[PDB]
Amino acid sequence: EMNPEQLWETTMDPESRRMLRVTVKDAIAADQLFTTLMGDAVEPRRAFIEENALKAANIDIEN
DNA sequence: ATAAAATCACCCGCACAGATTTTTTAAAACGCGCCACGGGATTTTTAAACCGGTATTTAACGGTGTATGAATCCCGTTTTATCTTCCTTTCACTTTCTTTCTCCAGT
Repeated sequence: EMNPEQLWETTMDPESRRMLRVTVKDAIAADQLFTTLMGDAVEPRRAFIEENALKAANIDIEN
């Protein structure tokens, strides 16, 4: 849906683009997270979705 | 360049039918041993053949009235003879990669 010049000047020009470089911090945690999210089991994924999304959003700090 | 008509891959949960894969179990087998059973040589007893005779019990024979066996006509069942096929295989050809041989401009 974008014109080529817009795409160039917004994403592909090395002088005016911003990107992210992917790095790995801890190997143990990453494997567990990948297994939980992309694995065949359903219950751990549902529990993880419920904990982070349904909860942990009603922040009771107000500061 | 305008019209007419078509086709396929993946993501997300859940329930179930079907296809491997271990795991357990009952049957078959092997080695060793002993005593239950059958062979051989005497005693004993009884099953059946044999004479009677008598008293029944069966089968062959002569009428009636059916039930069935061989023949005919079909249609689903299984065999056998008869076509096409995909993987194995090499193999001559082609292509593509690697090393070598010069040219050759520059100093």
